[PDB]
Order: sequence, then structure tokens, then C-alpha cells
Amino acid sequence: MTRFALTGLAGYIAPRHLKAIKEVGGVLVASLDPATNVGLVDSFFPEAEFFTEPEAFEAYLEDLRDRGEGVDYLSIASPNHLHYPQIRMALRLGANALSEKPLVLWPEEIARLKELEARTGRRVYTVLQLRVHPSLLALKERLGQEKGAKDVVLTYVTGRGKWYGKSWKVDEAKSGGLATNIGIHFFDLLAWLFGRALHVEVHARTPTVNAGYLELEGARVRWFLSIDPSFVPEPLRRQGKRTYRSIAVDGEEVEFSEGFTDLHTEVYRKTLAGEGFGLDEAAEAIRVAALLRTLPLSQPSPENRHPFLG
Amino acid sequence: MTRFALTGLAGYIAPRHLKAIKEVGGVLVASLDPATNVGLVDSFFPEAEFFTEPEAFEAYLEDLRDRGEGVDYLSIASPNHLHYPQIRMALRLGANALSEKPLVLWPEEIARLKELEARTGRRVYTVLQLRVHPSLLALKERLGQEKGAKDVVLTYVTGRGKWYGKSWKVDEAKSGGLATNIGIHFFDLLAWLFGRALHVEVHARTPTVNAGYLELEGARVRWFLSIDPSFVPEPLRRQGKRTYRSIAVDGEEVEFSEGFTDLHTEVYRKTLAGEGFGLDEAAEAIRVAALLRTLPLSQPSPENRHPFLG
Amino acid sequence: MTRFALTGLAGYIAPRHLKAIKEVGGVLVASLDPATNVGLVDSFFPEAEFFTEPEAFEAYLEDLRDRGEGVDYLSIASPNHLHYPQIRMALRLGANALSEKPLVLWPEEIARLKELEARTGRRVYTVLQLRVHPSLLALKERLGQEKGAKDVVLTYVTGRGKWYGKSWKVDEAKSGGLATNIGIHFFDLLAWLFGRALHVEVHARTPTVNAGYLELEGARVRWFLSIDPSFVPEPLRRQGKRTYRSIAVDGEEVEFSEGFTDLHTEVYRKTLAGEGFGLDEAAEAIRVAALLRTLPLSQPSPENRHPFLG
Amino acid sequence: MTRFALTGLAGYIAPRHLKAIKEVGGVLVASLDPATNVGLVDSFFPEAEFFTEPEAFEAYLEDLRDRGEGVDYLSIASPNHLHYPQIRMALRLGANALSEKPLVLWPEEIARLKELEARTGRRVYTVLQLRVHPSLLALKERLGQEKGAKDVVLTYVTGRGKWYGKSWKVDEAKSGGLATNIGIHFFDLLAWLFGRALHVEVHARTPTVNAGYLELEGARVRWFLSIDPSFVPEPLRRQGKRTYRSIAVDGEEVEFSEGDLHTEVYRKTLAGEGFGLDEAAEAIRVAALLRTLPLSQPSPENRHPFL
Ligand SMILES: NC(=O)c1ccc[n+]([C@@H]2O[C@H](COP(=O)([O-])OP(=O)(O)OC[C@H]3O[C@@H](n4cnc5c(N)ncnc54)[C@H](O)[C@@H]3O)[C@@H](O)[C@H]2O)c1
Ligand SMILES: NC(=O)c1ccc[n+]([C@@H]2O[C@H](COP(=O)([O-])OP(=O)(O)OC[C@H]3O[C@@H](n4cnc5c(N)ncnc54)[C@H](O)[C@@H]3O)[C@@H](O)[C@H]2O)c1
Ligand SMILES: NC(=O)c1ccc[n+]([C@@H]2O[C@H](COP(=O)([O-])OP(=O)(O)OC[C@H]3O[C@@H](n4cnc5c(N)ncnc54)[C@H](O)[C@@H]3O)[C@@H](O)[C@H]2O)c1
Ligand SMILES: NC(=O)c1ccc[n+]([C@@H]2O[C@H](COP(=O)([O-])OP(=O)(O)OC[C@H]3O[C@@H](n4cnc5c(N)ncnc54)[C@H](O)[C@@H]3O)[C@@H](O)[C@H]2O)c1
Ligand SMILES: CC(=O)N[C@H]1[C@@H](OP(=O)(O)OP(=O)(O)OC[C@H]2O[C@@H](n3ccc(=O)[nH]c3=O)[C@H](O)[C@@H]2O)O[C@H](C(=O)O)[C@@H](O)[C@@H]1O
Ligand SMILES: CC(=O)N[C@H]1[C@@H](OP(=O)(O)OP(=O)(O)OC[C@H]2O[C@@H](n3ccc(=O)[nH]c3=O)[C@H](O)[C@@H]2O)O[C@H](C(=O)O)[C@@H](O)[C@@H]1O
Ligand SMILES: CC(=O)N[C@H]1[C@@H](OP(=O)(O)OP(=O)(O)OC[C@H]2O[C@@H](n3ccc(=O)[nH]c3=O)[C@H](O)[C@@H]2O)O[C@H](C(=O)O)[C@@H](O)[C@@H]1O
Ligand SMILES: CC(=O)N[C@H]1[C@@H](OP(=O)(O)OP(=O)(O)OC[C@H]2O[C@@H](n3ccc(=O)[nH]c3=O)[C@H](O)[C@@H]2O)O[C@H](C(=O)O)[C@@H](O)[C@@H]1O
Ligand SMILES: [Cl-]
Ligand SMILES: [Cl-]
Ligand SMILES: [Cl-]
Ligand SMILES: [Cl-]
Repeated sequence: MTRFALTGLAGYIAPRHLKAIKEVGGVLVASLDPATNVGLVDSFFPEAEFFTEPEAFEAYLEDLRDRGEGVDYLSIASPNHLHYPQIRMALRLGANALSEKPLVLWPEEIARLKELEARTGRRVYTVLQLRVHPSLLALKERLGQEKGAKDVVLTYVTGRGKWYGKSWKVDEAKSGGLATNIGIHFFDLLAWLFGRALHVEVHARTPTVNAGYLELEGARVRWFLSIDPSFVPEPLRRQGKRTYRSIAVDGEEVEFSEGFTDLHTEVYRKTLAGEGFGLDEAAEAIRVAALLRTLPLSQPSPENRHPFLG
Repeated sequence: MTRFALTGLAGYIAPRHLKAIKEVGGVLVASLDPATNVGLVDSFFPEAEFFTEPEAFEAYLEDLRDRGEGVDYLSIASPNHLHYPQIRMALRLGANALSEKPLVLWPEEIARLKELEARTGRRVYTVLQLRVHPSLLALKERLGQEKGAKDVVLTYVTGRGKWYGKSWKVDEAKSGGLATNIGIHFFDLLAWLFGRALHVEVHARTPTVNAGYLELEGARVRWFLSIDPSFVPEPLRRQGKRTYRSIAVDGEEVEFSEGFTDLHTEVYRKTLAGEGFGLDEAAEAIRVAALLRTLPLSQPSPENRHPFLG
Repeated sequence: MTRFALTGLAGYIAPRHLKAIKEVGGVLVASLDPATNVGLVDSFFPEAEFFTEPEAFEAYLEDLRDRGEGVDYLSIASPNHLHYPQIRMALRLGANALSEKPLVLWPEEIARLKELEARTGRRVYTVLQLRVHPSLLALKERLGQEKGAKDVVLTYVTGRGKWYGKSWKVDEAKSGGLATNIGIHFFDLLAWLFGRALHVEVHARTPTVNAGYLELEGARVRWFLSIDPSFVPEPLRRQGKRTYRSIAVDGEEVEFSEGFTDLHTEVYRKTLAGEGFGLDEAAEAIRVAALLRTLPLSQPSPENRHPFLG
Repeated sequence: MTRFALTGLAGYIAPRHLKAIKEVGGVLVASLDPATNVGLVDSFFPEAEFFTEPEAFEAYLEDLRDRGEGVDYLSIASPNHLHYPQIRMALRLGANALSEKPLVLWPEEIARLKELEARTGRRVYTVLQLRVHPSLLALKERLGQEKGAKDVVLTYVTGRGKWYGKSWKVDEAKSGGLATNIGIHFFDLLAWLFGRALHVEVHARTPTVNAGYLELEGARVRWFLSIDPSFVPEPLRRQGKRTYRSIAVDGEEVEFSEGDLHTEVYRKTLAGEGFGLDEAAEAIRVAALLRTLPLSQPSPENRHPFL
């Protein structure tokens, strides 16, 4: 049984990690979370230890290591800014890391972790589940058959109620900003499908809307991201729908369904089989997100302006 | 359309409150919780306000009240020691209070809420779902048919992993202790079936077990409470059970480990129709738990001793 | 003997409040703060009650009131975004409020407080110690003696090390931003001296620097505000000084880096003597600070530019 | 210049650590505390880094050493239950530790630290200022110029208002209980003066009082500890004194109610004369026994007067 510890046990995404650890036959040995509604853990791993203090959690896994029972993986589902130091914890404990996205917030942290992987003999992986979504895998094989850059329009609107503005997720120093926190997976999907960003522009940057343009090696991309559910197109909004994804590639919609229940598990599966997404796979989206977070706004040309920008 | 606010939204029991508010066709106007994994609320009430600061939640509700739009109920699912001051907030805001058990921790607090109900024109109600469990309402019907006090064996085992001992639930000043935080349900069930407690003894009192004997108007009761999954009887531990709740009366036995899904809803239904559990109904279990809190351990006569003790 | 309760006991400013209350012959009945290094309080008011939960602090004060022993004042030293809801608490308890600056973050809040004072017959005061600084009182007396617009240069450097960036003080939602949390002192000084701001520009807004230009009824004002200690005039840096506050107006320069030891007690004295700063006195600086918060940066004309951006 | 990092910067005792570091020529390079009224630090070490997340502080310190700029000491002033894990962080970073009392909460943690010291070549020290108090260094003096068991009465009343009951200091899992959190100083003083405890009893253990009786190699000791100020003897009381610390040894009283001892401790620690695991271990063993022994009824001759 591969042996896991987990951070962020009380959070929204952690149950998918409990399910994944179970479904690959792993065992959860310990969890860390300063918050304590975590009792769902009893249904999966009735024996797991639990800590509220990071140093106590670390001291415990270090004793496990020192007496031959260390965890193989620290799975990390804490707020975004804690990814890097908790990955650093995984490696100093002689463990591999399996971190929620964004893997870390800064290109400079990716580099530092490259070095520590070397000197530590351990590896850093990340959960990028769009990469295992069967429609998007299908999209990538097709594109492999095609010549020429694609023109892409990417839209993602994901309504959040009021609690969202009271959470770490809108605190730029913890979340990296809207584009990072609700965008990272789409910029990662774009890098995966279309390669490196030669040019990056940001055209709107407010508390509820980020929008802009990328020129990547394989695509020109106009993109729009929002947490305000009224950018949902009116035919779906009159239905009380709260979200809307759409990637169109050369005017054609890319149909990937919501229905998928298993993608965290598939990621965990790939990772254990030595096919996981490492620092090299993750880095380009992080680099773009860091630029998006820090670049001054620019005025878009008409070719370059997302349609929702008007 | 009854208007609710709710405290402790991120917690373990909150989701059953969100379902009861929906199912009774109320609307959730605002929630408070310093912890912010609360996004499940979007699935129910995508417009509700949200606060992490109680003073700000209170000023918002007060504004609504002052402009004629105040909530009807404050549903309270925060840790036990805050039930009382949040019920006080409820009344001072013009809302009835609908509070998780233990309604409050101390009988002196019960008596203060009685005065205040009078000065504020609103009511304090409590969630005592064992009182609407159909097997127990059934058990109560049979008991009413018979003359004489009954001899009762009450066994309540609810396994918890290590997380429980890092939570407020084991902090006696926040939870009132194991016999309050878990036991109040059964002390209240026994008050409802058998009336007042004439004599109370505690025989064991450790971080994981509490046990003792009560003489109530209608019954003699030996009781055993534990958070150690190991006291679940062997036949049920084999099939993976962590929770065992049984009352045996003269030797007829009812299991009620099961069937709680939407008993919260039913409590909400009764409470809205004016047949809710008020301060008069809740006081006696509260008085008993408070006594069990300060009481010195005593040696049990063998007729007074629960069978899981020896 | 004036009865006080206090919020924010564990913080940087609270010790001036303890001293103020003691020195005007007040007594501290109770305090509130989630944080608990507050033991200094025993050496002022060894019997005061202490709460970490706002709802409990409030129920307690309300009991005191209900039995004819309410506090006379709630002194408020919590983070800036909590001022409004805590003054609302004080008034709903039949106490006056004496709040730290900024009295509140939003002008519209000043208008609700005004209505609550009439209903209540209680008053909301604020701590504006610059208005009692002898150097600034004397400046104001001299300026009284001459008609015509004044030409003003205001420099306010309050050097802060790295800890400041992890504090609520740099979280815009809680502090209002540098120009509010520190700036309000000098925007209020300026309003007090020269009246209403007719025109407002912001030239720099970074994490350590805010600067801009005002035109008020009585004066034009070039201002610069920084928490970077490198901005202290070299001559004074040489000497270990980390804070520099001066106002230069028409051929005279008044320094006010020091002289603050007793100013909080003098504010309490004036307020207890019915000469405190109320909503009317505080509102203009609050209005300007709220404007500065949202205004887009603009290119300064050279004559409108503070010399430190020079 | 000796390089320190500090934990617990926002708390009650931290300013004595800032003063000590400054006064022995040290430099504070970084601090950790989840709480943020820490601005006092700018008037000592205006350049120090500051962290609220332990993992982030530790990554930073590790970076410092992965490139030759490590701290030499980690000064630890966080709640008691965090001493052990923070000392571990110190040793794992290649730094020595200088931890507030009690050094750790359990005897078994002492043994594990002793192993880590050997693996690492680094050392764990602790702040036991009563050992540097000139009035107790002088009691110890007079003492070792006679043998034979002493008869000792220890009274330690350290008055605290209502805020104390809302603090980690009364949470037994964090503080170890009253006899540990306050008691450890006098249990250590006694072990230092009189050696190992051979017999231990507890006669009262309430939220405000712990009292009992010890027999040590060199003394019998009746002891009483309270955070309730009303146990200050009615003479010193009617005048609003709120702390009283007395050890009477065969009828003669030394009083240590009123205090720079932290600096002396840092000095001796950096001078190679600090208080290590060996020194700290006995008080820790006794405090652990008392947090856990069942109460017992004292014989009259073994019962502290104040009972
Ligand atoms: N793949 C997806 O579909 C998906 C969806 C949501 C979130 N996420 C990602 O998962 C991570 C968690 O997001 P969440 O949505 O579950 O947010 P969350 O706020 O619901 O959960 C956060 C949890 O982390 C805890 N935490 C805070 N500090 C910690 C520490 N020092 N150590 C351990 N735990 C700590 C908090 O108490 C909280 O319980 C984020 O990185 C986010 O980007 C991914
Ligand atoms: N009938 C049942 O089956 C049942 C089961 C579990 C719990 N409960 C009761 O429900 C209440 C909650 O229990 P829980 O299990 O969900 O514990 P929990 O720890 O999971 O949930 C606690 C929630 O309260 C929040 N909280 C803390 N302070 C608050 C404040 N000042 N205002 C608002 N919220 C605050 C915490 O952040 C947390 O999110 C308790 O009274 C418990 O006795 C009943
Ligand atoms: N006039 C001045 O020179 C001056 C100086 C500093 C602060 N102030 C003002 O005083 C207030 C406090 O500033 P601070 O310097 O002392 O910063 P601080 O961060 O040092 O102290 C803040 C205290 O508020 C507490 N707190 C948080 N939430 C609370 C709540 N709901 N109720 C009660 N307390 C709560 C925190 O735990 C902390 O102990 C701010 O408004 C600030 O603008 C004025
Ligand atoms: N020798 C003495 O006279 C004396 C006096 C007080 C305390 N102490 C010891 O010092 C330590 C601190 O006591 P205190 O009086 O100053 O209590 P305190 O509660 O005033 O200070 C505690 C500080 O620790 C911080 N903290 C909490 N978790 C932390 C973490 N993971 N990392 C860093 N800091 C964290 C808190 O935020 C707080 O600022 C305790 O061991 C106490 O026994 C010694
Ligand atoms: C009826 C009753 O006694 N209610 C009390 C009872 O709650 P309930 O009935 O739901 O316990 P049960 O185990 O049957 O839950 C089913 C699942 O949820 C999981 N569970 C349960 C509790 C929890 O906090 N977290 C959690 O994940 C658990 O792992 C199970 O798998 O114990 C709580 C507690 O001591 O904490 C008390 O606060 C309640 O007042
Ligand atoms: C794939 C992807 O976009 N991942 C990101 C995505 O989450 P996901 O896709 O699951 O949300 P989706 O809208 O599809 O609905 C799921 C349901 O749960 C609700 N939801 C959503 C987030 C949350 O914290 N809580 C929550 O209840 C929501 O109301 C729905 O009802 O948004 C997160 C966020 O917005 O913070 C990011 O942190 C993630 O990186
Ligand atoms: C030597 C010794 O016993 N040390 C222990 C002792 O501290 P010390 O000697 O400093 O307190 P003394 O009673 O002499 O009061 C001094 C003044 O400060 C105030 N004081 C005191 C403690 C506090 O936490 N806060 C505070 O303001 C108090 O109000 C007085 O005004 O109590 C601590 C505690 O209670 O936790 C333990 O952590 C220490 O290890
Ligand atoms: C009058 C005025 O400008 N008030 C504002 C001003 O505070 P004040 O005048 O006291 O600071 P000054 O620069 O003189 O430092 C004095 C010493 O204290 C130390 N100091 C200072 C602030 C602090 O938070 N902590 C601290 O330890 C500092 O290291 C110095 O050693 O900054 C506060 C803030 O920065 O948030 C605002 O909340 C105030 O409203
Ligand atoms: Cl822990
Ligand atoms: Cl809020
Ligand atoms: Cl409280
Ligand atoms: Cl940090």
C-alpha cells in the first residue's frame, strides 16, 4: 500500500483526494488542517492520525521516516500560497509531493524545487485533471494531425456566491489572483495543447473579470474568465445556470462534459505509475499566470479582444 | 416563505440544516462562520450573504430588521458554548432561534432565555430529532400503555478517529464534555420517555467513556456512552459498523443507530407549525448533563452498573 | 466613575486606551479580543472580565445593561473594518462609542450612525489625536490670523519592517489601504485646517507609497505617505529616526514626529467633557479617504507633484 | 555575530528574548507567530523577516542554510506543546535550540532529542532563569556547605485576572496544566538544589490551585501553587500585591517575587554553560508525573499550610 499524508483535509476539494487514495489502494496515515470539520475521514481511513499544527504533523512524519515507516507521498490541498512550503516539507521528509494546482505561484519556486528534487532524490507532481479528461485527450490527438496555428476563444464563467469574497481565494497574496485561481487549469490546458506563450496581454483585470490574449506556438487565444454568473450567456442564464465553459478551436466548440467523477483518481493512478505531471509539465502555465498577475493592462486590438469584452 | 439565517455553515451538521430550509421552502438570507469551506451553500441558496465576523453578520441582520426585511429564524450550528450567546443575538434581532443540541450548557442560561422570550416576543427552539424518530415515537406509545417504572439499559457508541481529540468537541469548556456533547440526545430521550431525574450517579469518566445510573420518575436507567468504535458489538463491527445506539427497556430492545437522513427536516416542519421543542422541553436534559459534569465518580452497586462496565 | 468596555485589548494601540481610562478615573468592566496576550490588563484593571467571542462579550454587556449597570462607553481598538459593527453594538447597548480612527471606512456608514444616535440618545466619538497635538493646535491658531488659500506640503513617513506585510493593516478590505489606515490622520488634519476637498488626485499607489494632490477650500496640498523608512530625511535617518511627519505651509514648517505620549488621555478627557470628535467632525476625512481608495492613478503636472516623487 | 530566529514574537515573554539577543551582540534574522502585534521588533531588528506560517518560516530558514547563511540558534517562545516540534525544526535546520520552559512536556521527548543532538552535532538548551537569580545562586551556596536532608516549604502564588482562563495556558494539552506551566520553574529549582524526586504526591489539583508533597534526595518539600491572587497572604494582600514567591528552608525564607535574567541565560548559553537536556530532564519528569498522578489525602505533617 502506497502511504500518503494529506494537507487541507477540511476543504472543498479534499474529498476527491480521499476517494483517490482509497481507489488506488493507498492508505492515508496522517492529515493536517487547522480546521476540524474533517470527520468524513472516518469513512475512508478510520485509523489516520490528525494534526492541526504543521510542526507537529512534520515531527510525526519525520518519526515515521526515521523508523522505516515514512509516507511515500504528501498530497497537498491547502491554499495556493502554502503549496510551495508544503512541497518543501514533503521533500525534506523524504517523500514525493502531489499538489493541487497551481503547483506553486512563482516561476522562481519551480526552479528552487528542481534543485531540491535533485539533492533529495524525490519528485514533485501536480493534479492537472483536464489533461486526463477523455474529450481533451481526444482534442489533442486530432490537433496532432493538423497543420497551422489554431484560433481559439476560451471562456470560463463560474458563479461564486458571497462567501467567495471572504475567502483566501480573493486574497491575491494567497491565491495569486483570479486568473491563477480560477484560470490556471485553462492556461495549463492551453500550454499542453499549444505550447509556449510568445506573447501575453491582459485586457481587463477587475475583482470579477480577467480577460486577454495569448500568442502561443500553436495557437492564438482570446480568453475571458469570470466569477460573475451574469456573463453566463442569456439562453443558459434564463435557465438559472451559474457557469459556462467553452473552448472553441477554429470556430468549432470543443465538447468536454461536466459529468466526469473520476479525474482526480485517474491523476493519482498516472502519478503512481510514473506518468504524473512534474515540474517541467507544470512550469509553463505557472509562468503565464505569474505574468498575467503582474503585467500592466494593455488596450486590445480588435483582432485580439474577446467577444465578451464587447 | 420563511426567512432564515444560519451560524456554523462550514461545519459537519450544517448541510442537514441547508436541506431543511430548502425542504420547508424557506430561503437562507445570510450565514456566519469564521471558516470558509462553505461553497456547498451555492447549491441551495446562491444569493445568500456570508460573513466570517459575528458583529458584521449581526449589523446586517439588524439592518434588514430595521427596514422591514428581517429574518424569521436564526438556525444555530456552532460549537456548544456559543449556542447561548447566538440565541441571545437571535432574540435581540427579532428572530426565533432554532439551535442544535445541547440547547445551552447551563440551567441558569435556560432561565435567562425564558425572561428574554417575554421581552422580545420570540421563541427558542432546539433540534431534538430522537423525538421524531419513528421507532422511538413508537417505543413511547407502547411505554404509555404500561404501568410502573421500567428498567432501562441505554448504550450509545459513536466511533470517532483521532481528529475528534483535536476539535472543540473534547474541550470541556466548549463542548460541556462527552456526556453533554454526545449524551444530551439520550438524556433528553430519557427525560421525554420517563420524566425527571431523582438521583444521578456517574460510574466511569475517561476521555473516551462516560457511564452511570439514573433514577427518573418512570425508570431506573443504567447508561454507557463511548466514542471508541471498539465497544460496538462484535457482530456489527464485523460488518464494518462504527456506531451503535440501543435502548433496552425491561429487555425489549430498539436500535436507532439508523434512520436520521431528514429527521432535521421533520424537526423544522414541526417547529414552523408551532409544535417545536422549546425551553420547557429541553431543560431537564440540560439540568442532568450539567449535574453529570460536576459530579464525583461513585462506586456502583452491582444492580446499578452498566453491562459494558462489568 | 465612567464605566468602559474595550475591544482590541491585545493590540498595539490598546495600552494607550488602558492608560486613558485609568487616568480619567474610569473603570474597565470587560474587554474583547480573539488573541490572548493581554495580561498587561491586570496591572490596570485586575478585575475586568475578558472574552474572546464577540457574541459572548455582547450578551454580557447586555445583561449588565438589563440590570441597570450598563457600560457608559465602548472603546474600540479593533481592525478598521470592525469599527462600524462594533459602534453599532455600543449604541444598541445604550452606550456611547469611542472608536479609533478611521471612525468607519465608508461615508454611507456615517449616515446610518447619525440616525442611530437620535433613536438612542447616545453618541459616537473618535480618537483624532492630531487635533490635540500642541504643535498643530498652535499652527491652527496662527493660520486663523490670515486670509487666502495656503500652499501646503504634507510628508508622513511611518517606517515599518517586514512584519507589516503580513498584518491586516495591508489588507485593503480590512484596513482601507495605506491612505486610509495611516492617511486618515493627515486628511483629517487637513480638513480640520482648510475645510472641504474640492479636487483629489492620486499620483502613486504602491504597497509602501501613496502620494497625490488635493485642493481644499482653504489650501492646495501636495501629499506623500510611506511605510518605507528610507524616506525619512537623511539628516534624521543618520540619527536612527524611523518616523517623520511634517506639514509645511506658507513659509513655515511644523514637525510632529514625536509628542504623542499622553494625547490619547487628552482625547478621552475632551470626550468625557462633552468636547469629543463626533460624526460631523470625522466625516470629511472619511469621505476623502474613501475617494482615494477607488480613484484611478493620474499623471501629475510638475507643480502638483510632491517633491519626494519629484 | 550570532544569528537567531525566534518563534512566538507577539507574546508576553518575547520582548525579553529580543532584549537578550541584542544585548549579547546577536542578530535576529527572522521570526514566526501567527499573531501580528509584533511591531516592537522594529526597534530591535528593523531588518528581520517575519512569517505567520510555520512551513514558510521553515523553508526560508532551510534556504538560508542550503547556501551557508543558516541561523545558529532558534529561540522558541511559542505555547508549551509546540516546544518539542520547534526544537526538532531547529536541529533539522542545523541550528541549536534555546527553548522557553518547560523544555518539552514529556520525558520520552527528552530521550528523542538526545538522539537527535548526536546525529546532528547540534544542542538543545532551555531558559531556566531561576538558576541565574543571584538570591537563589546564593541560597545554593550556603546550602552545599552542610549535608543532611532539608525541610522545605514552597509557596508560589502568581495572580492572574479573568483573561487567563481564555488562554492556551489553562488548556492542559497545550500548557501541561498549572503545575507544569507555572510549576516547572520551582520543580526545577528544587531538583537543582536537592536532586531527584523519590516520592511524589498531589493533594489538590483545581483550575486555580495545585498543591502537594515531594521527597527528593536532599529535602522534603511541601508545595502550593495558585493563580488565584487571594492566596497572597492577607498582609501583602490588603495592599493589592498579586504575586508571592517564597521558598522557606528549615524556617529561613528567601523571597523571589520581583525580578535581565533572560540575558544572563543567553550569555551562559553562548559561553558554553547553558542548561541542556541533562539539566532540564528531572523537572520535566516530575511535572509529567503530577499532571497524571491520582489525588491522595495528605497526612497532616505532609500537607502545605495553605491547604
Ligand atoms: N481540481 C479542482 O477542480 C479544484 C477545485 C477546487 C480547488 N482546487 C484547489 O485545491 C486547493 C484547495 O482548494 P479548496 O477549494 O479545497 O479551498 P478550501 O478553503 O475549501 O480548503 C482549504 C483548506 O486548507 C486548510 N489549510 C489552511 N492552512 C493550512 C495549512 N497550513 N495546512 C493544511 N491545511 C491548511 C484550510 O483550513 C481549509 O480547510 C487549492 O489549491 C485550489 O486551487 C482544485
Ligand atoms: N443531531 C446530530 O446528529 C448532530 C451531529 C453533529 C453535531 N451536532 C451539533 O451541531 C453543532 C455543530 O456540530 P458540528 O458537528 O457541525 O461541529 P463542527 O466543528 O463540524 O462545525 C462547527 C462550525 O461552527 C463554526 N463556528 C465557530 N465559531 C462560530 C461562530 N462564532 N459563529 C458561527 N459559526 C462558528 C466552526 O467554524 C465550524 O465551521 C454542535 O452543537 C453539535 O452538538 C448535532
Ligand atoms: N492613533 C494611533 O496612533 C493609532 C495607532 C494604531 C492603531 N490605531 C487604530 O486602532 C485600531 C487597532 O490598531 P492596532 O494598532 O492596535 O493593530 P493590532 O493588529 O495591533 O491590534 C489589533 C487587535 O484587534 C484584535 N481583534 C481582531 N478582531 C477583533 C474583534 N472582532 N473584536 C475585538 N478585537 C479584535 C486583534 O486580535 C488585535 O489584538 C485600528 O483602528 C488602528 O487604526 C490608531
Ligand atoms: N520564563 C518566564 O518568565 C515565562 C513567562 C511567560 C512564558 N514563558 C514561556 O514562554 C512561552 C510563551 O509564553 P507566553 O507567555 O509569552 O504566552 P503568549 O500566549 O503570550 O505568547 C504566545 C505567542 O506564541 C504564538 N504562537 C502560537 N502558535 C505558534 C507557532 N506555531 N509558532 C510561533 N508562535 C506561535 C502566539 O500567537 C503568541 O504570540 C511558553 O513556553 C511560556 O512557558 C516563560
Ligand atoms: C444522534 C446523535 O447522537 N448525534 C450526535 C452524533 O452525530 P451523528 O449522529 O451524525 O454521528 P454518526 O457517527 O452517526 O454520524 C454518521 C457519520 O458521520 C460522521 N461524523 C460524525 C460526527 C462528526 O462530527 N463528524 C463526522 O464525520 C461519522 O463518521 C459517521 O460516519 O455525534 C456527534 C459528535 O460526537 O461529534 C454529536 O455532535 C451529535 O449531536
Ligand atoms: C476544474 C476547475 O475549474 N477547478 C476549479 C473550480 O472548481 P470546480 O470546477 O469544482 O467548481 P464548479 O463550478 O465546476 O462546480 C463544483 C460545485 O462545487 C461548488 N464549489 C466550487 C468551489 C468551491 O470552493 N466550493 C464549491 O462548493 C460550485 O458551486 C459547484 O456547485 O473552481 C474553484 C473555485 O472557484 O474556487 C477552483 O479553486 C478550482 O481550481
Ligand atoms: C518566573 C516565573 O514564574 N515565570 C512564569 C510566570 O511569569 P512572570 O514571572 O513573568 O509573571 P508574574 O506573576 O511575576 O507577573 C509579572 C507581571 O506580568 C504580568 N503577566 C504575567 C504572565 C502573563 O502571561 N502575562 C502577564 O501580563 C503579571 O500580570 C505581572 O504584572 O507566569 C507565567 C504565566 O502565567 O504563564 C509563566 O509563563 C512564566 O514562566
Ligand atoms: C499618529 C499616527 O500616525 N498614528 C498611526 C501610526 O502609529 P504611530 O503614530 O504610533 O506610529 P509611529 O510611526 O510613530 O511609531 C511609534 C513606535 O511604535 C512602533 N509601532 C508603530 C505601529 C505599529 O503598528 N506597531 C508598532 O510597534 C514603531 O515601530 C515606533 O517604534 O501608524 C499605525 C500603523 O502603522 O498601523 C496607525 O494605525 C496609526 O493610526
Ligand atoms: Cl497538532
Ligand atoms: Cl464579515
Ligand atoms: Cl468568550
Ligand atoms: Cl508567512
